[PDB]
Amino acid sequence: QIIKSIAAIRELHQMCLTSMGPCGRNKIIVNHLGKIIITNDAATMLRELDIVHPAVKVLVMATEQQKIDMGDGTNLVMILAGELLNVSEKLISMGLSAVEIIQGYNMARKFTLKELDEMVVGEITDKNDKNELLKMIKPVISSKKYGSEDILSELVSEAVSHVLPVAQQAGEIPYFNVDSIRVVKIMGGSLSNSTVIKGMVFNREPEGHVKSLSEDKKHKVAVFTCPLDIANTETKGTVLDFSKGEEKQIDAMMKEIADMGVECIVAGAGVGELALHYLNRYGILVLKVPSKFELRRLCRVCGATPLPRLGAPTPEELGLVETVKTMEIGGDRVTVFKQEQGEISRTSTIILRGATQNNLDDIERAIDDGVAAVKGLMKPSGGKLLPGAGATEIELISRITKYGERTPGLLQLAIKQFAVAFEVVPRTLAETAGLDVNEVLPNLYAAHNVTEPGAVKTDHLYKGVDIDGESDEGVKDIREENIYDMLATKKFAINVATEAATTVLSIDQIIMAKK
Amino acid sequence: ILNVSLEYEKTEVNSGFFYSSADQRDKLAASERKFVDAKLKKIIDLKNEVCGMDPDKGFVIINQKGIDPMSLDVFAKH
Amino acid sequence: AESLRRDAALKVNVTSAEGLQSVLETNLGPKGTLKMLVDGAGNIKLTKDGKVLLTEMQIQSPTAVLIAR
Repeated sequence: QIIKSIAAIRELHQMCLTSMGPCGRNKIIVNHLGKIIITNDAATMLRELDIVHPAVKVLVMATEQQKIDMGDGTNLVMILAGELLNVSEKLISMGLSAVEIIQGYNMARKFTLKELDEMVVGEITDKNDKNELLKMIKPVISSKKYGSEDILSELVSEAVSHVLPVAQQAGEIPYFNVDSIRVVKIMGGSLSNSTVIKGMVFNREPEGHVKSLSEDKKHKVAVFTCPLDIANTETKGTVLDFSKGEEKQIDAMMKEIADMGVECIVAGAGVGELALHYLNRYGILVLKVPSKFELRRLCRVCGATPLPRLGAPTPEELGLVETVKTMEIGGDRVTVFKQEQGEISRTSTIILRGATQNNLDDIERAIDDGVAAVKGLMKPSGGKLLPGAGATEIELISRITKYGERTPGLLQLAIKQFAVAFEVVPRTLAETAGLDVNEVLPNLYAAHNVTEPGAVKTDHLYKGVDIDGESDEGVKDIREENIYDMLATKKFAINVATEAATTVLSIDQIIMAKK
Repeated sequence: ILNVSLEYEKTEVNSGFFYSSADQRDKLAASERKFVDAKLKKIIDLKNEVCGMDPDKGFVIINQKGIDPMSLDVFAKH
Repeated sequence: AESLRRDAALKVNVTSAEGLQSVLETNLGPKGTLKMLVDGAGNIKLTKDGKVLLTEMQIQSPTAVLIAR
């Protein structure tokens, strides 16, 4: 029965093997609403797929740990946890109980986590410079839409630097926020036409004769939750003089707002027809926000506060914005909301353009996974790094096999198989790149295993898995392209991968029903 | 332990809010808010009465019932 | 390419032995039972000798072959 539980995961295992890596491939999954959705991230695909096997749901819940608490490793956790079950079949055939198999991984996990502190050579100074952020952000944006990582690097690094406030010698208070960056997409244009703007861009029409305000700083903006209508009574006031009453009352309510200097009225609900006529003569910009989730993030930008009532423009609830204009994004006229210097805001927006609608979905989701790695830049090992692209996975094998003969007892069988399970990462990178399996594997071993007349290690331990398709032959230093795996992502992925395979190996029996 | 409700309150007798303009509504609405504001002044006096300015001291309100948005700024200053 | 093994024999060998055991179990001792064996000869013969019982019956089970020897 333990073999059948692995075969059920093996059906979805090969799908994730072709995901991770810059040469990875994407799978089409039709949503239940009749819309084709395709993406690289496995955490999104596993939610849309129907999985009736409870053993597979263990890796699904373990994948959410990579998506929520971290910004990378969703494709890595499925490959590592899937291989631990394949290498465990050799111990099951020999008659070894699942206890020593799980106990062997726990002893090997502490040996691996201890060596990860020595795998860090360089450390990020957390300067938050535009050129310095390109080192951490580039590998996270990579492995999706290969070839666009150079242009998208400048768009993400500029938006993150705007969210981070200016401070020094304080690590207690958090700064970056994930929801503070909202990405917009409009069909048309190209990738080189994208830019970075500070604010929240609105794609809705101005709805009125006023397209944009002036260039004067500190525009008064009022956010009204109640829809625009004739003034009613809080107590009862049921309507069962109606047409002429709405003309005089609404004109009187809009007059008191314009007298205080408010040039913009934000109505989260629907706007009446008679309200648009009076706002055109007073020179007040019409803005509607049907999404209530954006109103919470808007209060931190301009400073306005939502009012459940109507007709009471309290000056304490009024915000200030320097610049409100209307620009053409993707071929359509849209009102942009931004600022320049004063009233520092933590909300930024990355504008994207392109002809293909499906390609804009992955780039938008790549930014969300890209900015999520900024959260991992904090005190808990945010500056430490390790070489990726198959460089670390091969080097750790030599250290694990060294501890196999060092630790006596039955654990020698589990430690040796623990290092072999890491050979799947370089193998998938060679298969998804079109390279032969018999080529990349022996070249990586000879590069990381040499005879050096000395105690200090020399030459290069940074040799990774090259994409090839260019240059001449062999691999090259991954440091040339400034691509690496963050220690917070790699170290946390090992603990999730071991606990994911532990649950499957610990279950020797299941009871289901017809569904 | 605070058992009284700090949420919005109404007049003990049945009445209504009659206002010609929005400025007159806040005057009638503040009349019912005086019942809550009168109780908030008696609570803050207990803090400064016993170890008000003394260091390493604090005053915490449980208040099982709800809280109106106006009392959030009052309790934040103290 | 798996190391899993099977029994498939001893359980059948003991079961086939228990069947032959019960045949000669009631035939042992002065208080035992006397059974009639006639194969193809129309000749009625009753004996409790264990060797004669196995020679007058053809048993396809391989377990009783070694017992017959």
